[PDB]
Amino acid sequence: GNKLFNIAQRILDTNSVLLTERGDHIVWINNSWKFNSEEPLITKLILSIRHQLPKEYSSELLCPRKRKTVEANIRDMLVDSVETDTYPDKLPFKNGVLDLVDGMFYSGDDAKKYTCTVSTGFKFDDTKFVEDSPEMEELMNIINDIQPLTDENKKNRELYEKTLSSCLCGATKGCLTFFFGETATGKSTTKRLLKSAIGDLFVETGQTILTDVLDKGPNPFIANMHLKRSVFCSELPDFACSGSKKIRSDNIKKLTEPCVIGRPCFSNKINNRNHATIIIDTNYKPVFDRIDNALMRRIAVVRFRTHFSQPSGREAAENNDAYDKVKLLDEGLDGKIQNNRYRFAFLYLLVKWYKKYHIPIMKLYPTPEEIPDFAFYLK
Amino acid sequence: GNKLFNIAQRILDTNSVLLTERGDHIVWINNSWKFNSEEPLITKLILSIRHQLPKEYSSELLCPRKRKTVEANIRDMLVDSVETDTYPDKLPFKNGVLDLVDGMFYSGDDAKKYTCTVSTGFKFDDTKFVEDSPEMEELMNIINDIQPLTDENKKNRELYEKTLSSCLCGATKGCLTFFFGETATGKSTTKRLLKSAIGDLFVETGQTILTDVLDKGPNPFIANMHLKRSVFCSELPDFACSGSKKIRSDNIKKLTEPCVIGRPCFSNKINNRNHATIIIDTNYKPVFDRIDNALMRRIAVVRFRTHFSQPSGREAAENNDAYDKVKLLDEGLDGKIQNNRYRFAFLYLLVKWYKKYHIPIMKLYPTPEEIPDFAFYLK
Amino acid sequence: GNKLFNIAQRILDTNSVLLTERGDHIVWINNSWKFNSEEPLITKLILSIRHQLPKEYSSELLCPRKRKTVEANIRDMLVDSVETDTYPDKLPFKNGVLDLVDGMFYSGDDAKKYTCTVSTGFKFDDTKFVEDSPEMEELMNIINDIQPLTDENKKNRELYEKTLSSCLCGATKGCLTFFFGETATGKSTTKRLLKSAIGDLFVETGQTILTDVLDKGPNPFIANMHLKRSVFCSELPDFACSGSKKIRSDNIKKLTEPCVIGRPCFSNKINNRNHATIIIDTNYKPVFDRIDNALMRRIAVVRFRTHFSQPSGREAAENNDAYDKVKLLDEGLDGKIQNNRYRFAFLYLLVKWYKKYHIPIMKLYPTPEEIPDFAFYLK
Amino acid sequence: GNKLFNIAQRILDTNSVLLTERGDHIVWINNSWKFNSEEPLITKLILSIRHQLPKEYSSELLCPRKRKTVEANIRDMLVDSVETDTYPDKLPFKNGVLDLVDGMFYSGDDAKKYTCTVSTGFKFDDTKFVEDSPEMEELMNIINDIQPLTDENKKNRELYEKTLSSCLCGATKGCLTFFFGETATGKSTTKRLLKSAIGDLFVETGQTILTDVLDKGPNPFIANMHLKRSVFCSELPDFACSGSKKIRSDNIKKLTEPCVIGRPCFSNKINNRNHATIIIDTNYKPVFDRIDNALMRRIAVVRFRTHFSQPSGREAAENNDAYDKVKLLDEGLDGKIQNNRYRFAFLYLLVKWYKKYHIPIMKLYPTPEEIPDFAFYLK
DNA sequence: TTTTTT
Ligand SMILES: Nc1ncnc2c1ncn2[C@@H]1O[C@H](COP(=O)(O)OP(=O)(O)OP(=O)(O)O)[C@@H](O)[C@H]1O
Ligand SMILES: Nc1ncnc2c1ncn2[C@@H]1O[C@H](COP(=O)(O)OP(=O)(O)OP(=O)(O)O)[C@@H](O)[C@H]1O
Ligand SMILES: Nc1ncnc2c1ncn2[C@@H]1O[C@H](COP(=O)(O)OP(=O)(O)OP(=O)(O)O)[C@@H](O)[C@H]1O
Ligand SMILES: Nc1ncnc2c1ncn2[C@@H]1O[C@H](COP(=O)(O)OP(=O)(O)O)[C@@H](O)[C@H]1O
Ligand SMILES: [Mg+2]
Ligand SMILES: [Mg+2]
Ligand SMILES: [Mg+2]
Repeated sequence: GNKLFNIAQRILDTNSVLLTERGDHIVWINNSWKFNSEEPLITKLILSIRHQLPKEYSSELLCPRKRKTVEANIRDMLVDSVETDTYPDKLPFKNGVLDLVDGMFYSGDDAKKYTCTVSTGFKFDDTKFVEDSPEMEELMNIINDIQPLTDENKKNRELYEKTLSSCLCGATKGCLTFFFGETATGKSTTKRLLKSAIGDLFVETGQTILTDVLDKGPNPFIANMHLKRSVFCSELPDFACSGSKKIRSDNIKKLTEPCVIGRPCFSNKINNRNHATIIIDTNYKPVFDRIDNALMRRIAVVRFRTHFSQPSGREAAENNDAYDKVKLLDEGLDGKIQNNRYRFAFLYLLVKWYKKYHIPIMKLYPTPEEIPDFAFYLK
Repeated sequence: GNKLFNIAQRILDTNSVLLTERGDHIVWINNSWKFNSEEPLITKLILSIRHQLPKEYSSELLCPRKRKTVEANIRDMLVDSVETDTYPDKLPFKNGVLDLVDGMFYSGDDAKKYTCTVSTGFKFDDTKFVEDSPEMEELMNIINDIQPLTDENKKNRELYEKTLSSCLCGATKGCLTFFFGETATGKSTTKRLLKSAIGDLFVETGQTILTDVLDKGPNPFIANMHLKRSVFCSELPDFACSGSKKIRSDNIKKLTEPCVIGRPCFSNKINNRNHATIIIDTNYKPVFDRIDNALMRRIAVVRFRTHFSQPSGREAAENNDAYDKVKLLDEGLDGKIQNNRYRFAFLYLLVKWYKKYHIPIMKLYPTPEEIPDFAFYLK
Repeated sequence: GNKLFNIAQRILDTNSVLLTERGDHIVWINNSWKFNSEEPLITKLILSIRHQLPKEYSSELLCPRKRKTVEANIRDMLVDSVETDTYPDKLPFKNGVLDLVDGMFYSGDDAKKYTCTVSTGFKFDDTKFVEDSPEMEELMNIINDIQPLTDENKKNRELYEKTLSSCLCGATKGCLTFFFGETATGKSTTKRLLKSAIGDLFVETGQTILTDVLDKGPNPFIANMHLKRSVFCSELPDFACSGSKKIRSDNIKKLTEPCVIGRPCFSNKINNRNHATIIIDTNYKPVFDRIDNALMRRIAVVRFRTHFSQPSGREAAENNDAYDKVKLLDEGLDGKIQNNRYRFAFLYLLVKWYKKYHIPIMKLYPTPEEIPDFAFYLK
Repeated sequence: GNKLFNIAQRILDTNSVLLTERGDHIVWINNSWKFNSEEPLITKLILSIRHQLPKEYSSELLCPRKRKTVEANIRDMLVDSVETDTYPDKLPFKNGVLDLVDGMFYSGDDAKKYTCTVSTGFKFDDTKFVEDSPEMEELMNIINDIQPLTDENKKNRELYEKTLSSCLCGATKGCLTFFFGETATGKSTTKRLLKSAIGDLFVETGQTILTDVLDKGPNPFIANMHLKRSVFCSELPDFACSGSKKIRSDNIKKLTEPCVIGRPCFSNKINNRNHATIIIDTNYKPVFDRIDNALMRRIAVVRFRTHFSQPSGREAAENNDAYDKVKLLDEGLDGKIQNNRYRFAFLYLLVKWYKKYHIPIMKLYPTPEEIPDFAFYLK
């Protein structure tokens, strides 16, 4: 019958268009699933895939109204919804998905059955994903400077590696990590390194998600954690002064389930999938309002005890108590981190740690033996 | 006359399009009633049903403009409205509806008179609906290790079975159930098992539906309860501190009526049908602003008294009063629960329980003798 | 000359389309005046009336574009508006209009001169409108159980009958009736019986109209009171505690006028005709911010003093003060009420009460000898 | 084959239209990367570029329908997102981008590869960018008057020059500078000079961003800092009064990060780029809530020691202990400053200073030894 | 303030 109907049937046969649960129409272009709500991408996919059709059918696919007719025919054939993000050991990129169980990097048709929606936003460069490189040497030097691998800092180093590496798998975690340390110790440098490593799967929200009710009214901070694999809560304010609200234990206990409750502005969606590895950048000891067994089993803390300073404050840092080693500060480090110099090296280090630690199963274990408030309860 | 008008008349003769009370246009495709408020589905139904018409009539159902013309013709014939979800003991799936009185599964045109708008979303596979299976044995062991069938725990076990089986019927209930218990006991595991069992007929709202006014302004947390067969209000906070809002008895009174008043954003419809078995996952025993007879007969409480722990703190938990039986924590249990492995077995168990308990008639009976606050008013 | 203009003139000459003061376009199809905002029914009317036209004109009336053109022609002829709903003693049904002065039921064009906009939503069947029937006996027994016809309960019985029967007349009532009583007495049963009786002339709204202003912003809770003949506001909160807002006498005084000010979303029509009988289901004596004689002549109270109980707690209820009679609860009553078993019987009883009471003139009256707050001002 | 498709290809491959990460389209007309979300400038670009095509292609760019078709065809070719504002050493004007490495100024296609979004708002005129001019001499006299270049005031002079010159590059600053001085000293003079120099890349808001939280509710002051290169904080109230708000340290720590978290009204985007130099205009010694080493490395203070007054209080100014030199006040300065008589002269001075100081890298240093509150902790 | 708008 109609020629454009055959075009729609052929586009549907290759299985490039899917109907999601939320009602969006995800397409498959440039080896990455993409979607949008205000402007659907069906016509973009049609024009892109034009080339893979027979000769007499390609020339028919240039007039915009014919493309619109093909899209209208396509939209009348998608009746069944398909769920997304069911594989929790994959790291999708802009040109494929990097498998984590064995380090292979699929692309094209091979990297298609893993229906991943979110993506890092940048392509994968296999040349720089090699272990031996000067960038790897510099990165290893920096990592060892931040967390020295001595015997007194063994369990701390293992916890640091495990927590940092947990930011790759897209599963649900069950513990919160506190980056405790003094001033100018390396927390923000680690944050920026991780952000450059994973890219789009990393958001930074405010402290409001910890001490305020997250049910009444809109709360876009909760709504922006949808399908993210890492969330940072930086600069926790001190509580030694008055007027500062305590950390609600209910909020912590509500941030470790596969579905958190919260809605964005002007919308009615109230369910958010929770794949986030929540890390809190603090400067002082945290204080809570209620303490019980249900809270002490969901808290972990790693300590940074290496101070980077200038020659001016060398004697001040040497005689301090919160530091165990003093090192020379560097100026170009903060400069060339944003330029994505240690990106692929850190990615390789993270995947190596992931395959070393979480290969059978991924899980985080609380360490409540470090907080004095919980040390009192260790009765 | 116009051949398109004949097409519309033939489509209407098959009784596939219906005009519901709220003003939607439900269709009948893939053995399930579907509807969407944003985009109509009449064109999809026309395209899908083009096959059941003579050969000369099929060729006109290909051009989208003709399909829109037929949709416009159909929309000007539905004058009289009908109501949906009149039978409360039928479970609608994505490819049929399963009867609950005798376990018979209907499909096709036979499963059409029961106008069930809602659906679980996943198809029915009778090959996995049998009693003999290793999955059934594992699920039975898990259930018996969560709520043991000893003599001391007989009434609690039967109340647990009754409450869980009540999540299948499609009529109004009259009791709120609290899943009271200590930490690491088996509450969230039961919640996730039920979610895997009943699929999409299971929503999770915040605690604002309990300690806040649900009338003024928008409130999608109430508007999403429309025709839901189960509702969870998880993770209740403690009320022994300051500024802790008590549970308003007015909300509890309202949540047990056939109509719950509340509207979503950008809409005018304010009435919502209530089919939900409200279950609250709490950790401390609740306290209300006032206690009276009208609140005495609308609350039931079950107890979970089996702690799961790792060999680390085994003796620390064995020396506690809050537990009656200590077992070993299993890691992969949640991993294979999220994969929907114990879905159909638990569905079969739920059907068996419902047929054992509520087959003559369905009702829930309160247990007010569990709350010390309620105990004082009868002391 | 033109042809579609002749068809439009013929349609208008039959006097089937009218323009209201609010600016709507009411349509006379299937023996009922219908109207809707989202979907204009003029095309539906054209398609329905196609049958009573000359044959050479009927075939022209099948293309949707031609129907749209005829609708556009019709919309440009209605220059003068016509008032609606001026007869206050008519009950409009889905298949005609039932009189309330002599019990006769008109149909067809005879029941067209009464411009009735709203409708009950269900058809009228004279087969079940008889006096002798087992359902009538059951309903009479239930009514006598809820309100015994004793000498001490004589005035309350007649006030209850008058208040229930006042929900049929489409005029303005200047009194608010309170359903004051203790738990498990039968207020909800009466509400459900009334709802099954009248049908769509019954709206339930939240308590936000009694404790919050009804002017600021959109307020569909008040905007849905337009031409509704009954309004119920159950689950009245207690006020003995702190933080409970008292009932504003301003709202009560404003709700007793033939025009309440309130607007729905997406509209500018802020005038609402009040034909409702406001009834409140309460369990405590209501309180207000201030008490005055102007609030005295608008409030009436009936008392429910028949506790229904299961055999488990028969003795405890028998030893109570706030009850005068204890009976056995029936589980199937609420189940079979939802099936509209006692619909036409209660309709006939209400018609009989209306013919007995309000035939000369209809007016509600206050009983200020019930509320202790008002008894203070009578001291 | 097709003819408009080749036109769209020619428009695309010349790299004139680009897609941003937020979903908007930026075009290139009038030598500026302007964009509008409501008015698409694609048609304007097509009609402007029609001159650079063969004579047989121009005739098809006259019908508005054909230009709309070309726009629609172009919109279906932008698949990959492009990030903007990556070069931190380019100052964008309205008619081109001025480089800072060598002082050369580009325009047209040259100043196009640098995807600059924001702009100063005024055109660049090379004829007024000379080194010798009466405006240069008057401006140099003013600058030497406000900050005398004595050996007692050498470090302060160069620190002032560095802080002023830092307001050109688009990197991320890491220090806050206090323009602490007495009244009528010349702080507003420098503010107005800078505002005339850089124009649109300069905003001034209230002091609330220093004594308030930055997470609760909306914060339009944060959304105003997006891609701004200089922020001036004036009208700082005295703190030695009663109940005066204290400068919150947490705001200072959160205001020096590459991304500040905060959402504007009615919006959901919570991330913001921090390219702005923060200069605070106080009058007295600032007091904070808490002093710690984390606040020691984010504070810089310059001193103004030249008072201006009329001969009225000449002896009072000459005898005051807080000044170092007093001169005669001028009235026409604020007249010709608002007429931008010292616009390009100050710009050239700023460019010279930037080339002198921050040509290898950009970095601002703190100076903790200028406030006694910070001299207390020398122990 | 948001929602409502628009
Ligand atoms: N391995 C390293 N080698 C050289 N310099 C380093 C190294 N790690 C960090 N630095 C530098 O030392 C400083 C450490 O800053 P850091 O990231 O600890 O700050 P922060 O966590 O934001 O501080 P605070 O807790 O005071 O707010 C930075 O100037 C950084 O460039
Ligand atoms: N029968 C079983 N055998 C072994 N492990 C089990 C069994 N049932 C549950 N578990 C595991 O024991 C743990 C119990 O955790 P659960 O989700 O029940 O906690 P919870 O009731 O939500 O806790 P809290 O009150 O602290 O929030 C889970 O890891 C679950 O997988
Ligand atoms: N005549 C009757 N005989 C037997 N049972 C009856 C009779 N009338 C009502 N009932 C039953 O008694 C119960 C009355 O409960 P109902 O919901 O009417 O109480 P209520 O007064 O609204 O309660 P509350 O104010 O506490 O919410 C229902 O189960 C109803 O079916
Ligand atoms: N170098 C100068 N030469 C002439 N007049 C000056 C000079 N510096 C400041 N003034 C005059 O002093 C007046 C007030 O100075 P102002 O910039 O307001 O000081 P502050 O910023 O401390 O309030 C201005 O109107 C300006 O004309
Ligand atoms: Mg840092
Ligand atoms: Mg739990
Ligand atoms: Mg009630």
